[PDB]
Amino acid sequence: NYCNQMMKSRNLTKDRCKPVNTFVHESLADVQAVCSQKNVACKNGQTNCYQSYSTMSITDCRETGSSKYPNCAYKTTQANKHIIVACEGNPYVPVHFDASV
Amino acid sequence: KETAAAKFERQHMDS
Repeated sequence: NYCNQMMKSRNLTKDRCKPVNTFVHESLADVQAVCSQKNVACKNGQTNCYQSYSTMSITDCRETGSSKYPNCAYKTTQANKHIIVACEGNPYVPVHFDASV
Repeated sequence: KETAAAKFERQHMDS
């Protein structure tokens, strides 16, 4: 399972099981470019979030119900959707994944 | 050690 492997490799579930996570299959520069696109509000209310003009290839990783450390289990869902990231810093780059419309 | 931007990259990027 792609999710069970990438979450492990990326050290996301080596010392615990993370409920959800999304992996973007686009170039890093292309994703970093989102910090200058459509500005929108973040889930929390703050407004340093941005939505992509286009849809991007992504894989959603969702833990199953029976999952428990040390045996985390994930449901893999591939899709193409707009991403919403919160930016910060200089250069202005993404630091959090807010959602995917 | 690992910055907020580096964390994002390790956790979400997979070109």
